[PDB]
Amino acid sequence: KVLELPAYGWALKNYWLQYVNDWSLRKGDPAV
Amino acid sequence: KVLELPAYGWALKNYWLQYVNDWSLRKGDPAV
Amino acid sequence: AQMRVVAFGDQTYDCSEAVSQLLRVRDDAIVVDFLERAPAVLKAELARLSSEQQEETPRFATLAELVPRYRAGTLNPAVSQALTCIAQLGLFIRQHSSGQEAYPTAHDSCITGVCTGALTAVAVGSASSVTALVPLALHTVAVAVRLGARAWEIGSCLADARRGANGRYASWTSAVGGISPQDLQDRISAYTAEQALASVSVPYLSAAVGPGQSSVSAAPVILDAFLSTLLRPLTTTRLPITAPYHAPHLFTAKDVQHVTDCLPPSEAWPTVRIPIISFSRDEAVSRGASFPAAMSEAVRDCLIRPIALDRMAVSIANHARDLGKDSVLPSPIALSFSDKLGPQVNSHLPGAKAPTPELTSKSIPSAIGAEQQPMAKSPIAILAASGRFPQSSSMDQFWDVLINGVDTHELVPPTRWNAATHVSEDPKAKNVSGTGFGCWLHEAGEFDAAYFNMSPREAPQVDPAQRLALLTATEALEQAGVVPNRTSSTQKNRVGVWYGATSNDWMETNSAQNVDTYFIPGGNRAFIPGRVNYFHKFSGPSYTIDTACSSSLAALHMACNALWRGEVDTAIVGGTNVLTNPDMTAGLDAGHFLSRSGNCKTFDDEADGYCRGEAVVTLILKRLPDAQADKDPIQASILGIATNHSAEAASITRPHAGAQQDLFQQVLTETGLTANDISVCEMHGTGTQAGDSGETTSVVETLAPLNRSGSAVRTTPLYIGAVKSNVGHAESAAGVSSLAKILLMLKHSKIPPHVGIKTKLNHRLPDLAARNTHIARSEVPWPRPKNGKRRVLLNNFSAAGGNTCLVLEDAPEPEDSQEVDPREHHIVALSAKTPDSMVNNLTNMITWIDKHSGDSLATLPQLSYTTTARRVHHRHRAVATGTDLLQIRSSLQEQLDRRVSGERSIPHPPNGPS
Amino acid sequence: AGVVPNRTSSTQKNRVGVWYGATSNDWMETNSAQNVDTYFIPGGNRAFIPGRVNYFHKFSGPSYTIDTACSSSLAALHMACNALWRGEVDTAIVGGT
Amino acid sequence: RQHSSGQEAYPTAHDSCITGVCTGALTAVAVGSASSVTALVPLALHTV
Amino acid sequence: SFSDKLGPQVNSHLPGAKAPTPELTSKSIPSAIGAEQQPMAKSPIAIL
Amino acid sequence: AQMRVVAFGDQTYDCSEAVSQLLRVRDDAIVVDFLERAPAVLKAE
Amino acid sequence: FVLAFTGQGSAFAGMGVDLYKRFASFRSDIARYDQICEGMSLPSIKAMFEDEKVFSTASPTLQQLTHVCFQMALYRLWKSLGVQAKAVVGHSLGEYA
Repeated sequence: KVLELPAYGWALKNYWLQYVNDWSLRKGDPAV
Repeated sequence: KVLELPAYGWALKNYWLQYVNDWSLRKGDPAV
Repeated sequence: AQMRVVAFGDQTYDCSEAVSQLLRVRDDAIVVDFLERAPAVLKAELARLSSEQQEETPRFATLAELVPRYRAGTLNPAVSQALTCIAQLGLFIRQHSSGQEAYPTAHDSCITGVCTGALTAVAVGSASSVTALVPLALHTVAVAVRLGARAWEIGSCLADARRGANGRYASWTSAVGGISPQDLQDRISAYTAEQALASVSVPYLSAAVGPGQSSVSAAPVILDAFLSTLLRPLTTTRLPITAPYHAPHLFTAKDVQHVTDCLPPSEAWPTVRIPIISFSRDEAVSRGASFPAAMSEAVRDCLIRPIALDRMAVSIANHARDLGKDSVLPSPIALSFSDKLGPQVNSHLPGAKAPTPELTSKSIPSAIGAEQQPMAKSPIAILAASGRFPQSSSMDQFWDVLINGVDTHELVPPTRWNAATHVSEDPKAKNVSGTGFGCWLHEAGEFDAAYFNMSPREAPQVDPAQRLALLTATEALEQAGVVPNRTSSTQKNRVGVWYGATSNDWMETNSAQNVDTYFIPGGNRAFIPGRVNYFHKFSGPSYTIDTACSSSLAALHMACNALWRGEVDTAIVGGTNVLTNPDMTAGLDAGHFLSRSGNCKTFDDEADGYCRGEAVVTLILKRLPDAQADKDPIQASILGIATNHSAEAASITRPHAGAQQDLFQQVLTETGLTANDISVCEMHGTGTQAGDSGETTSVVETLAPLNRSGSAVRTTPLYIGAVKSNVGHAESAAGVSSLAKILLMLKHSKIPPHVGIKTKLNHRLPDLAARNTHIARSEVPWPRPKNGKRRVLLNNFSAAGGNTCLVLEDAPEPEDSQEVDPREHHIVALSAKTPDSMVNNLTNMITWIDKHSGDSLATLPQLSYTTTARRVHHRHRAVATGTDLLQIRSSLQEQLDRRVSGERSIPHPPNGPS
Repeated sequence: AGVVPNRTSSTQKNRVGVWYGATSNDWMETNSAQNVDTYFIPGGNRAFIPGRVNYFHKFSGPSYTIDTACSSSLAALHMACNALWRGEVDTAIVGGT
Repeated sequence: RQHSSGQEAYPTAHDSCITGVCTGALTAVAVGSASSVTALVPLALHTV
Repeated sequence: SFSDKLGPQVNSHLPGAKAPTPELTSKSIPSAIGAEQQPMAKSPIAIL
Repeated sequence: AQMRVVAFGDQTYDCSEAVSQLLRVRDDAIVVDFLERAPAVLKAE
Repeated sequence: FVLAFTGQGSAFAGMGVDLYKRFASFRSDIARYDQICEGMSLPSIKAMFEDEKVFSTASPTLQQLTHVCFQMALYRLWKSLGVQAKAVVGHSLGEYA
């Protein structure tokens, strides 16, 4: 019989790429 | 019997949005 | 010395229930084949009808569409006759194939029928086995269609559909009781001589049912006019026969020959071996004639001869008296007044009527593996489910947020995108959004890279959807206790991985700021299931499905099809939605989809859209026998699922309720469940007034029908709720989130409260109280019925017009051996790919032990089994031994103390011991 | 193919599914994303590729978009053939773009 | 297949007999304990 | 195996032997329209 | 007056081609059901 | 559409024989009418669409029956092609049909 044992103890670390400089609001403008 | 008659004569027109100002090469830069 | 009679009935018998029973049969290959081939022959024969008659015939994909029309009385004579024949033949075949009945023989059995059973009578007296019967049965179905069409044509020529019909087909005959046939004939003759009717429109005596009863047929108007002339103590009853039959003054041999012109000529036709009793004809016994000749005789009797129904019994008994027998064991199929057949027949015999024996148990057991039902349309068991939801990291925290009725919506955190620049109440700039709220996962970027053989630089460029899919898939596989290659059903090549996704925000806004080697593999959606197939070394299909806001359910459907077809023995069905591209929210707002105030106010009178909610979910699926043989933890079962499109909508986006109701009725019919069987309905409930009202109306109409008196048909309450008020709209994982809620509710036997309704109910909805349906505002007990199951209906709709829905059932009753493990000492093993993970596993294991210290004695043996035979053992290892659970706890605690003190863990040597 | 909706039993509006195979949506990432408007999501999203078909010809059967990197079209064909074999639909419009 | 798709009359105790060799005696027993293909399939699985 | 010799060997012990020459055949009843096609499970998928 | 004998062979007779033939049969439902149920019983044993 | 019906003025030999041969519905309607008429003890009207050599010696009752049967069959044939009558006018015999 399979019991509901705890989950694996993931050694979690933060891997994240950050949206920066609000470029998505200038999709089409030049460097003005 | 179905014959291979020509296709419908579409009254085609050009609907296009143009990628402008080369903003995809600056995904993250400020205006400066 | 006991004869048997196979007696079939006419259209008087209501055969809708028999049709449904036959359609529900699953465990008989021959019956399934016959029920699959009959509709095709029927449609082919219907395509050969006249122009007038083809506009009065409905379109049906399966015989499941002719039952409601047969009940409503809106079925034309041809289709009704064909359906009667199909029902009779299917009942006989099911009795004599699955029922293990000896086929009738010319020494102990006879056949009989009345005006539609004379066709099946010859069809059954010609064959000698079910396999030898199926093709003759299909021929007979075609002949019945033609017979009905001919009678319908003559009738429609003889009269017109009255202006007050409105779909129904008026009766052409009526039973008259209280006067002998020889006197009702005189009454008819006098009425004819007086009214001066045409010889073709005159009423006629269509049957002699008894010594003081008969059946008189005529056109509706003339029939009513003549019946009004009949006075007491004569009784009149209206039969459901919709065309003229048994009219020598309306049909000739030309019609008979036309009816039987769908049977190609040949010298290979079988004769009839089982004698057929033809009481209407001059000679009662009919044997030796070929198949088409006897078929034409039957058609002639049904169109030209009057039913001598007052001489059937005397005929059958006579047959029995010819062979020296002394009793009759009637075996009627779809016959009316069958209960009297046996006594009526035996009244003429010297006696010796005796009872019958038992069914003899199941009559031998089925070999292990042969007790199942075919893989086609089998229940799909759910083994385990894991997920990450807003303000949660497990299914238990999900239940915590649900049962407490929390609203998880909040402004956009600075990790995704700013709000002082990306949002405005009156958007004047480009790409700016009017809303900024959403239900997020604040630990989306939290991954164990080393566990999955991923570099520190490869990981930041993988879409968080892929990372969370890997995490949840691993967790769900652990919970299900399935190891690759462990058993037949878990072989690495029998495991497919379906998923549902609708965006690649990471590629568009996050990893596109600097393209690198992992750009494409990190971002592309096929890699979501590709990584799960690769890491676990699964060599089966790997698909991603994009149906917008139904993907996870659509993907689910795909998986089930595979499970039903045999492509895979196990499925890993997931659904992910992580929001990182602001323009997607801006465009959903500019399209007027997002609530500008807060969460989804489902059923609220001020519902003005929905709220976006991140979520990842993964589930493990197998066929029910596969999970039962492997001894897996079964949470729920899926009985059916279907999809269609809202094509008749008034626009591309807005929904349509008729298609939704059709879908619900289709799934209910395929699953064989009435409206009362369902107890809960997890509605799509996006929080739109029009959409909410339409979905509620469709759901209540399907599951909470209102009686003609205005009362309710449900004898038990029905509850409806929407997850999206708590956690929001996922747009790719909404179906899996709803399924997770249903699983948790089945686990805890509770119905959570509803939080969407903030101010007042929506005035557009039907009167739920009158229909016996409720929206629980406070948590409600949902106990599992004893000796029964709890059944649920789940729906998921998309902005592109796609509608998916499924039916869930409670898992079977678990029956453990309950035997005592005779052993004394037991082992508990733990493993990890990192020393820190080893410490975490030890800590969590001691915590679980503390929670489960005093459960029972089987806990330690079962824990040892789960830790040893149902796990994958990594490099870093730890073990404990004990005779009881406290010894295990103490040993593991000492090991944890050693590890924490500074005793670093070392992986075991790769080769192992010698 | 010379097939008209409702012409025959196999071309009824409710017996026609639409499977499509797509792997990218570039228009909504670089072309129509330069000015988001009312049709941003209906146009860009892949789920409408088959859906629009279903809408225009009033086909009321399933409508799927598949994404298998570079096997999308054959995977969609496999799904359509599974639907035909099982009996969900009588006709399929299998595409790839 | 011979006696179902081939439309062959099932053997009877008056016009037919069964026989087999080392592995064929099991099938002979299975076939002699049935009167039709439907009555044969479960015995066939038992024999397998 | 070696079945072709079974008949001659068996009949060798019987008088006459009535050398079996059965043909039968001609036992293909026509199928009702729509009943000739194989089941829709595992059927060819035509391209139009 | 002509009896018939149903005679079955042993492992000497190669039967791979007969197995393939039975596998490709599609116009008999009973045969398809038998060949779908036999592998399950074999696996269970 | 307004459907005008004609009297017994222009009933010529072998009229409506092309339709009786090139349309199965027309033939079925004519056979149905013939069977009904013979049921009513009326003379058979079948040869009037097959022989074409009995028109010369056709009795007035036979001629009128042929005219009315032809009118009914022709109207039904035209209706099956999608003709929606808005009003019906007749003549000496054109009123009945």
